[PDB]
Amino acid sequence: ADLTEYLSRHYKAPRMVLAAAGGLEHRQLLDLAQKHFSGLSGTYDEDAVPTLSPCRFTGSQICHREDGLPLAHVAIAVEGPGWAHPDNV
Amino acid sequence: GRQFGHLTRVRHVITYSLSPFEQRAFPHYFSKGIPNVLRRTRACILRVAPPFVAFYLVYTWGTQEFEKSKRKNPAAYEN
Repeated sequence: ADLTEYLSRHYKAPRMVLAAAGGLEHRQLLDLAQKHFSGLSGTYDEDAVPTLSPCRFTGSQICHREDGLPLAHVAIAVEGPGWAHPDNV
Repeated sequence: GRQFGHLTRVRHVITYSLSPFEQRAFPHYFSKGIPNVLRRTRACILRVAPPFVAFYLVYTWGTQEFEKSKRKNPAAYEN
């Protein structure tokens, strides 16, 4: 029940993208998509609003000391802008 | 001299911490502060205070008797 409800909650057309690359022709892809995918959002949901709330960043630090490991891993980061910001380049 | 990295051996402990620019320097200064100093004072009155009142008692009685030894001296010298 936990699963199926996450499925129906999230596997909805406006959030799926059929992608392909190679020896195909776009029309053939469209045909297929319309043949095997038609009827996924024949029901646009009432008030299920899958919207991502922004996520707070925290200047913080987690140290898992373990002198039994031979080498240490460290990862330091700063808050980035996100997918769409032109600053990425 | 002894440097970090050559101090000692530590097994399995995680330590979470936070940036100073992200927290308060005086969380609950008074709210949690006072209660605690009461607690630490209480926890130690009995070993610190006693010797001091003892000195205190001996100091006031000591000067007392010093004046009452001479000033009070006469007293009586009757003939």
